[PDB]
Amino acid sequence: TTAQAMTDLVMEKYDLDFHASPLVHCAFYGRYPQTYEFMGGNVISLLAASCA
Amino acid sequence: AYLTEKIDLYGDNGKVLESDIPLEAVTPVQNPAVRELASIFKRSVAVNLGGAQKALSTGHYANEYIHFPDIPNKDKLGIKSSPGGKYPPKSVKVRTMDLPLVDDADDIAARLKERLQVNPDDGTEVRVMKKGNVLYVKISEQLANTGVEYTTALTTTAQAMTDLVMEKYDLDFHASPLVHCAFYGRYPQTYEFMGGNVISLLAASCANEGPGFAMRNIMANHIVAATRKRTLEAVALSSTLEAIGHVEMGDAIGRWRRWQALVHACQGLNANNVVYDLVKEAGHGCTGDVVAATVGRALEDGIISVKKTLPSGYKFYTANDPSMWNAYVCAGLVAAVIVNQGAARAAQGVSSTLLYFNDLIEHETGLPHAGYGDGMGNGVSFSFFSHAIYGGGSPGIFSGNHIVTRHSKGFAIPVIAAAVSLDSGTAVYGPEATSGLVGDIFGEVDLIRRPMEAIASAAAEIKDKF
Amino acid sequence: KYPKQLFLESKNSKMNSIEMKYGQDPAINRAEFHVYGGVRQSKRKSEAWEAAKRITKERGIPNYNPDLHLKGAQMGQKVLQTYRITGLDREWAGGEDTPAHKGWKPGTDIAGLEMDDLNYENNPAMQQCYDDMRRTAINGLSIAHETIERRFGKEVTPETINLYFEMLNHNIGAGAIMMEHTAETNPELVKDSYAKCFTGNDELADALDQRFLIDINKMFPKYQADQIKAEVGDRIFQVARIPTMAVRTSDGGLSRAWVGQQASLAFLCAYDIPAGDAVTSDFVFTIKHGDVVFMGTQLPYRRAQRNNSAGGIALGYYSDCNQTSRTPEALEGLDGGIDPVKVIVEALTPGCVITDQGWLHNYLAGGSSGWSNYIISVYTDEVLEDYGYHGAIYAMDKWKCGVGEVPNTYENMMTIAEEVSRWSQKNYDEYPGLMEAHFGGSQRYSIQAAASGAAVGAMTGDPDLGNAAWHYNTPLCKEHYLRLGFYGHDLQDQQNMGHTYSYRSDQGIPYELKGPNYPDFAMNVGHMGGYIGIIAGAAHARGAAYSTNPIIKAAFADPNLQFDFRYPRREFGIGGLRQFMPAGERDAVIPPH
Amino acid sequence: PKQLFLESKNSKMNSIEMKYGQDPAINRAEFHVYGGVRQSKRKSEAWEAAKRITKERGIPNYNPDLHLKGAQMGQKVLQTYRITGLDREWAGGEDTPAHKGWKPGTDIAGLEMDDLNYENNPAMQQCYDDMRRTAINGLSIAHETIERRFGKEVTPETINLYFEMLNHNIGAGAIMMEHTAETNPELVKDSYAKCFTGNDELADALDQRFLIDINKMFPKYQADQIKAEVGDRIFQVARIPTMAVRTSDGGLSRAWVGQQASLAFLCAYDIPAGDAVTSDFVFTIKHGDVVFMGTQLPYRRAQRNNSAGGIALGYYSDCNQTSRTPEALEGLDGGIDPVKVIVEALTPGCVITDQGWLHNYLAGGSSGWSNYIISVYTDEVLEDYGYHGAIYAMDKWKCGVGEVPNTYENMMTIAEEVSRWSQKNYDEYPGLMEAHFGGSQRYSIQAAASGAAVGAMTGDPDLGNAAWHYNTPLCKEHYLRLGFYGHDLQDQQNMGHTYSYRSDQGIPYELKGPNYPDFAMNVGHMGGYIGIIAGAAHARGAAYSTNPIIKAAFADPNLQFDFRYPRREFGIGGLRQFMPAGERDAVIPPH
Amino acid sequence: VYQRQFLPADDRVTKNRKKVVDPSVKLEKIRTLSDKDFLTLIGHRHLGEAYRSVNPPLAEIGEPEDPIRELVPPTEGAKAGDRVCTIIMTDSVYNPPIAHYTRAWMYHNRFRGIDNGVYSGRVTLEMRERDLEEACRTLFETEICDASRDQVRQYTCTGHSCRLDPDGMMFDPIERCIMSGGNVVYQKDSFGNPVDTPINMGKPLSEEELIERTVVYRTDRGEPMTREGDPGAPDEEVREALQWSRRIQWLRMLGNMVPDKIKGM
Ligand SMILES: C[C@@H](OP(=O)(O)O)[C@H](NC(=O)CCCCCCS)C(=O)O
Ligand SMILES: C[C@H](O)CO[C@@H](C)CO[C@@H](C)CO
Ligand SMILES: O=S(=O)(O)CCS
Ligand SMILES: O=S(=O)(O)CCS
Ligand SMILES: [Cl-]
Ligand SMILES: [Cl-]
Ligand SMILES: [Cl-]
Ligand SMILES: [Cl-]
Ligand SMILES: [K+]
Ligand SMILES: [K+]
Ligand SMILES: [K+]
Ligand SMILES: [Mn+2]
Repeated sequence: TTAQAMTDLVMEKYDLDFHASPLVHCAFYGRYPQTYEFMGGNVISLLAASCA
Repeated sequence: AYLTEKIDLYGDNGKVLESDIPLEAVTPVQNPAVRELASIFKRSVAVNLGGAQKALSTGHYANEYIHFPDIPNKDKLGIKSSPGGKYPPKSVKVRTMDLPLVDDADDIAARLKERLQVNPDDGTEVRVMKKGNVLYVKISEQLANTGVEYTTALTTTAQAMTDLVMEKYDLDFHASPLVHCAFYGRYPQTYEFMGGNVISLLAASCANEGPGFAMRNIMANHIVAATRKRTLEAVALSSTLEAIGHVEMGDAIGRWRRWQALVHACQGLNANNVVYDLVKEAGHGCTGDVVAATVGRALEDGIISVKKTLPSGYKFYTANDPSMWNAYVCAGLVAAVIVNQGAARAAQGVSSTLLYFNDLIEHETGLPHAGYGDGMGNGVSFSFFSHAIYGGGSPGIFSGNHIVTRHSKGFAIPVIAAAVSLDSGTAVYGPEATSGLVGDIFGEVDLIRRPMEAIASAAAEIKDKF
Repeated sequence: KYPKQLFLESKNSKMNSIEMKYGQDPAINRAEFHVYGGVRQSKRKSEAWEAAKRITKERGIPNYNPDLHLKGAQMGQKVLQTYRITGLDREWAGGEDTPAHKGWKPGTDIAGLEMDDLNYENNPAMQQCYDDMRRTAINGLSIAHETIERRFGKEVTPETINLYFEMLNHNIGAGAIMMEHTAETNPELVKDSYAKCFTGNDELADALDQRFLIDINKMFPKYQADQIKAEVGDRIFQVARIPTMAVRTSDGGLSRAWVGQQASLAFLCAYDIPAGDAVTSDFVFTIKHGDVVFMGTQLPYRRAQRNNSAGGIALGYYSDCNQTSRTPEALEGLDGGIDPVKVIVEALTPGCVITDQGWLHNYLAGGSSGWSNYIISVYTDEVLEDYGYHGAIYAMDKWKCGVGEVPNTYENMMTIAEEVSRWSQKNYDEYPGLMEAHFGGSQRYSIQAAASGAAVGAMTGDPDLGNAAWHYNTPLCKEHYLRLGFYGHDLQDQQNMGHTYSYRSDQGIPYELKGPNYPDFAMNVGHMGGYIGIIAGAAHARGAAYSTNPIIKAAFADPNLQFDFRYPRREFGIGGLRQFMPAGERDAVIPPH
Repeated sequence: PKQLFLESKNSKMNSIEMKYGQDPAINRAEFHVYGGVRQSKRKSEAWEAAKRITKERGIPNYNPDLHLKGAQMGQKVLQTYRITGLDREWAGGEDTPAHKGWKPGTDIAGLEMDDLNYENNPAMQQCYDDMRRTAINGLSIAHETIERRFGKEVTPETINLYFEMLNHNIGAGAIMMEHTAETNPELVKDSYAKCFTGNDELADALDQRFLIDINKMFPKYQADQIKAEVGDRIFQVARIPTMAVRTSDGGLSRAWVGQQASLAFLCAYDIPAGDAVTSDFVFTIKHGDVVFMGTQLPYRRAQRNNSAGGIALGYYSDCNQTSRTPEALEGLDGGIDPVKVIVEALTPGCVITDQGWLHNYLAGGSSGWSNYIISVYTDEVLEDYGYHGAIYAMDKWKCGVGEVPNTYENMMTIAEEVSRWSQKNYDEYPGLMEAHFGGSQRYSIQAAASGAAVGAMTGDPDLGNAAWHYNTPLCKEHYLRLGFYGHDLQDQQNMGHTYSYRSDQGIPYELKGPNYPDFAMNVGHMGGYIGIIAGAAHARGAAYSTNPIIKAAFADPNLQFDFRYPRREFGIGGLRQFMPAGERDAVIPPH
Repeated sequence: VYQRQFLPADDRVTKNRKKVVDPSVKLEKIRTLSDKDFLTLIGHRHLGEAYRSVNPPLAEIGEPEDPIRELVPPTEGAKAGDRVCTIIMTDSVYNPPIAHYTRAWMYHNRFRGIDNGVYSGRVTLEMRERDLEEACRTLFETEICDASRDQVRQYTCTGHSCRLDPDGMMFDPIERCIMSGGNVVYQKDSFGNPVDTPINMGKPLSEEELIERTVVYRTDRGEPMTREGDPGAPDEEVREALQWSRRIQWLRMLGNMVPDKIKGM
């Protein structure tokens, strides 16, 4: 929820264009969903990914 | 902010259950019955005492035709087991044992409950079913909430069964691996309790496609078996599981939250009687009659309007409420499957209806179909992978976690549940084949079997909070 | 204002790739059927039938038998076409001997290949391309050197690094250094396994033994070397390739583990570290986890894989392992200007073959066909080539600019896609012989989508917008022909009309970092390689040396690789000629055969 | 009667003395007098080849003079090895796909360590490839769907056509479609499909080229046992191309057979292209009625089905086919010989789990850890110790194999004696102590021999493996050393875990495997357990230990590797006389 | 009830599409097939043969109480428990009177209780056996079946994109059709099996007649979907099918970015 909320609120707050959607998503989620992990993203849990 | 818009919740007989319900009150983050549904899936398991007893007795442990052989007639085999035949062959019995688990089910249930219970009156339940062959187990919220995982009912039940059987029959050291195998199967060589005798409605916790997918990894056949083929209750169960899953995926947030909540309400809970009304109008016809009914209902309710008339006379429609338009397409999509697969009483065309209801909608209106591509996309993938050599299977084996059918944001699996409910037995991998025990045991839970009225009643209890 | 189609006249050799299939004008809608002798028209299938008879007699079980084909109709009731590799007559560089073959004479065509010559199962160049990707392990060495200097107490110098690399080249394939009475591997079996390094520090590079160096200054043109060196900086990266034979006994996930063992040993032996000193565990951890670049990431349970499977390789990593971006053809092939189209059409060739034949087929499905004709269509006969260049010509004239410079607006994407779709359809409609050559709707649909995305990506520099143009081809194709591709082709096309610029959880992701585990892409042929090419060309067109990972780009700039990553269409053709010697064969230790 | 490692039973070779040309009882050797690696034919040839490779590719490679501090390898004797027991074989002389018939009873001696390195030995690689390229399925559901959903009768004639079509398409060909690419038959001549059934009338009605014939392959009592489990059912055994798994993984096998079997059903039964019934075929093959060699593994060591790490110990036991050989049926003076079964089944069990899996998946490098594992199937050492325990127990309990009561006390007695005998011989023969120079070899060997004796003599596989772990104090308190640093993780803990039922502790040995957490890391163990499981079942009169479908599925003379005689096969690979499948000669330049 | 418009129909090609898919428009019968020949061509059952069943008659299977199911009357094949059978047809790229996606749209508008797949080279229709027979009368006997360009073929279906043979006939690898005395005749059934007597389909249409009735756009005859002056031109200057295509793309893109972005668009 935090990753999606951050992505949505940033897209909204700065009224970003369509090009920004993948890039802002990447800023929070990293390589997800090509990776199961939010790999290299910017939302961090003390727990590991739930595949592990 | 709260989703304050008011909807009416109708039952599958087309009569109102509760009126004037804020959309907020059916969402998984608020509705107590939806939340209890997740909780019951997390906390319930079944113990197959008959299966465990049989495995121990015959040596047919686990799955895959495994058999640990005990040979009671060694002196009749035509072999010598001593050099020169000095000593005649003697049989041994080293992999198998006879324990009267089914006959002792009532006492076993009491011992199991005592091991699982944390405090008196905590809600732990163990029920003997099938004349002793199966136990239904529901662990307490106290136990289930101790850590962070949903697997605690599975893991504690397997260990408690193993311990209590070892103790009750005062078994020797040799029995430890065998009794463990009777309940756990191939665990821990497998992550799953593979071929064991402790069963959850949820899949093993290694098996998600992504974070938050656990409530999506439930086959349509399980849903249909648990609701005993009552079409809209199967739709409601599937849609509600998908709605919970999409919260857990993080997709019921922010500027997508209303869209996601309306998929659940309109497709899954017969909001404003749309699904029932569309089937009633078009049921004597074809998929295309549901297309006509859906566009007509969207116009009647002010969801869409004519935008432009082209020189040929063709009219583009505009969505006055895009998320509600999407939700009406989702309601029409389940109605279309009910009409088309219902006429045939055969599930297989569900994949074609998923594709072409959406394709016809776009050609009819100039508006985007359900999920902006996902409805048609999954119509394509699901059709392919239910009629080709490459993978897949029949409709009932798909789920929201299956790679073929995961993509749509909550509005695809419920139409599979509808189609499989309506099928007259045209499959070889139908609910009876894949999900018989699930339906017989977990289908006794009223909330699982008949969620619509429970969700509506719970929404009415909280309606004044929004 | 459009030139004669490349599929009717190759630019330099003037071959008519479509006419050559039939000996008849491809504009004529007339053909005779049932007059070719079935499979007797095919050299490979006829030879296969004779071989099959010998095999049946030796093993006692029948095998290939063309007369089993349904209802008495052998395959080959129509022409079983041959193929010409696109573009080989327009190459002028890359004539060096390689580990797999003597130098190709640049500009030489490869025509008349049969379908079975371009089947992944039959083509060792294609298999070796994948093996070279997956046997690669890449690491920064900074932490290992830090551990040695501080925990152990020994200085790291160019001399100690050179000894380390000499020892790693002894032990990565063949030998032992520290222990008595230790088994070793026959060097003949592992002659393709070695280790090198690269650095952005030119003084360090010059101080190292050049046999162990990937030389960025030599491999790349100056502007690209500058960009890559700026990213690498004053750091040393190791690139190790484990034996091809070894990954063929297991998986690409072996690579980081194997190099973890052998690099750890080379550190112990070059620095005289006691056997069992605690520092040892820092080396293996660094190689496996602490400072590591993988070609591929792990996959979830249904398609479970460790690192370095094809399904874990991001599209942009496929883009950047390709080396066409540093070739003269890509740097000066448009009348002295950069040619991002050449980059696109080369990078999409391993992109398509590895993701569709190597991965979707040889991991997820399979069988005897390799789905080969589906994918052969994207790198043969100049068809996709003509359509992609068509869009570039159209756009350069319309917007009066160079590659990478058309404004990246949604309207401009749609205009270019509409024209490229139009041109694709005009040619399939006007040339019945071409429509019959690309007989599967998927080939024709993917080709118009790929050409559109190639044009948009090359002309705007924007990889997401280039790939958006792919999906917009869905209605443009469907509403013209009233057919698309195979039953399951348009899952991803339909949904990515919406997902490309979505940010929902498992929908949004930049094209560079998508891959075969992006759920939309996880099942179907005919797509991923196109996206890979478009990503590579978009970066090339805007002046970049790579699209996604400069470490990957540098790590594949290596003439000791078995496969020539600069010229993959050519390499696949050489494999089609049975002229590509792969690594990993076991000749040294098996009987005469 | 002399120990087998000093005098092989029939050829009278002295396996230990042959390494040295000196009495192995003498505690004296000269060192630094062998010329380093020059004493080795393989390492000397390797150095010459390496010089050419360096010249050709421009990067140095193998160079023995890099060995630390100026000491080349070979400051002591680099010993050669003799395959155990080959002089005691009398059957199995048939030509195989990999080599002309072995003459049973012929020794293989003088092998160098490098000849028994997994990296250099195609017999070992092919053993694993044959396991992982196998797909096994029941066909009952596919036939049911054809009869009920599609509406066509299944007969022996339609089954024969189905198998003829599957043998055309599994490797090479197409059937239904125009203009379809195909694979060169030469590249896939090792790929084929067969079936078996417990219904003798059905078996006799099929084209026998497509049949795994249980009655022919097994002795009567074993055939009876297997047929009773199979019953009136048909099982398919399909082997996909070796070349194909070498481009990918063993998880390809069920997917590949899913495609090709589905096509053979469509084509043998004339089913329309795109009929809904098609999806039942692939689902049955991949999920609905399937037996795998290996189950999936969790994320840290992630694998699909049919990796070595997913293969249960008892599936390794049952793929071995020594249980149906004359040597195993009559080798103890006319009685069954479970020791022969143990020592053969543990050979692939150790080589595949340790070299094929722990080394070639989880770790790796140029050595194959080869000398560690060579020690368990050479020079008759483990052989002598295992037979010693069996003879001791038969004499003490006055019974045959499989008949000593399976008490904890009896396990400990046998283990104490076999440990004692192992230590006696290592202590009394300095040449043997030097041959098995690593403590791990000596420790695993006494534990393996003990477990072999207990398993063979009691028929109890968990108790046999309990005896393995009890060797830990018996070894440690005698020598005051055990094995390599990390050897005794599993031995220490399985002194307790064997008869635990805690969550990830309890599990029968048959269904343990390389993902049981105690076993997931370390060499020198799993293959021993595999042999013990096989021999325990053999000794009590059973035809298999764990899965009758697996046992029958590997009773197949068209397999590339001879699963009946694995020690012999590995030796044949050591002679460079094993032709593997999967090579690409047909489509590469002359060489 | 709302009156459907189906799809934009601004020219002959798209008006032909609308006629095919609009269930209120009768498709003209252009040939007669005997019951024996009709069933022989389908190849699932011959005249006088009893229907096979996949399940017992619907009234015997114990359907649950289910108010929604009540609203949907079963077809006759569903009541009987017939097996679900497949028929496959292929339309040439060369000016057919129906093509592949129009089949799906037509089937879903005209026939009850269907499964159906669209492919480039064939289209499946899968229905309870007796229901399939009724549908096939429309598929085989009406103006949507030109004998030379719309053919029945259960497998080995290549030909849609192949060059026409010297008689203007679409290729069939199995040769189930042959041109005989100017007539198209099935000399084998849809499965490629022998037939006792060939099934006469009558004369094919000429190319100009096919073009008048075709649903496909084709550049070579001067009727591409996208004309040379259409890319990037304003909507009012392009075909309505392209106007529609552009709209769907814009609305899928914007709506899947944020749904509210398409409000009023
Ligand atoms: C669908 C799924 O297979 P299952 O339905 O799980 O058997 C999946 N295979 C695939 O995606 C096959 C992809 C390649 C074949 C289609 C090429 S268009 C997989 O192996 O997990
Ligand atoms: C669906 C609608 O026709 C799309 O309109 C675009 C052509 C222009 O709209 C953009 C520029 C602003 O929303
Ligand atoms: O006919 S299908 O489209 O399902 C498969 C094409 S390879
Ligand atoms: O020295 S260690 O025991 O760590 C490794 C032995 S191979
Ligand atoms: Cl994460
Ligand atoms: Cl489980
Ligand atoms: Cl909204
Ligand atoms: Cl009749
Ligand atoms: K160099
Ligand atoms: K046979
Ligand atoms: K005891
Ligand atoms: Mn060779």
